[PDB]
Amino acid sequence: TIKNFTFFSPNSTEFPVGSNNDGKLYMMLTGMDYRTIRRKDWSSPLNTALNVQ
Amino acid sequence: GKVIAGMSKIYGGTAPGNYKYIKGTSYTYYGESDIDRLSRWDIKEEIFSFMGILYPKLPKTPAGVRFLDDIGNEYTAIVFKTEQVQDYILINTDVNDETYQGWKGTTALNLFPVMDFERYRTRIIEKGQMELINLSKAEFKIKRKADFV
Repeated sequence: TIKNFTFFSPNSTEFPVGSNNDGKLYMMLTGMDYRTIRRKDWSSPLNTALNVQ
Repeated sequence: GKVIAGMSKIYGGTAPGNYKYIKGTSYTYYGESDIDRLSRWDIKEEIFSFMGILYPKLPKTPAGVRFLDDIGNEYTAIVFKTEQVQDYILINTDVNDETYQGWKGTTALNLFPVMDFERYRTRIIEKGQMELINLSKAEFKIKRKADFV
């Protein structure tokens, strides 16, 4: 069985794309496994006492 | 205090002014320039615990409260050196559920490890006054014991 995702749905029900389907898709594009991340600090995190925001 | 002619230290009337030394009435200073600086958090009886809501002024500068005795000597002080300006520092001195937490927005931070441990010698507050270290505003609730009522 073939599950198509990045394709047109004629009756708007044919190819619904889920969070796991897009999740797997995004992993393959960047080349990552379940042991690594993609992290970016847009604004430097603040450290107040024994806490990190 | 109000300014009164002849009673207060002023050079008034006929030029170039005049203030007379009398017996009893003489010259009494009206007040002090910028009397708004003087504020006293008077402690009249020995208190055992309190719930203060402290609003800090400057970040990275120790912020909190200090307590002085009848002779102007510090006996204890709850003070904290935080990295950023907390919206308020909620402190409870109650023994059973001691709380020293800082608040910024909707986030609650435990401020106990950032506190100055040397200055905080006692919980029992004695007769004297309280000072505000790096605080813009403060709200206090004092609980004092009575054996029989």
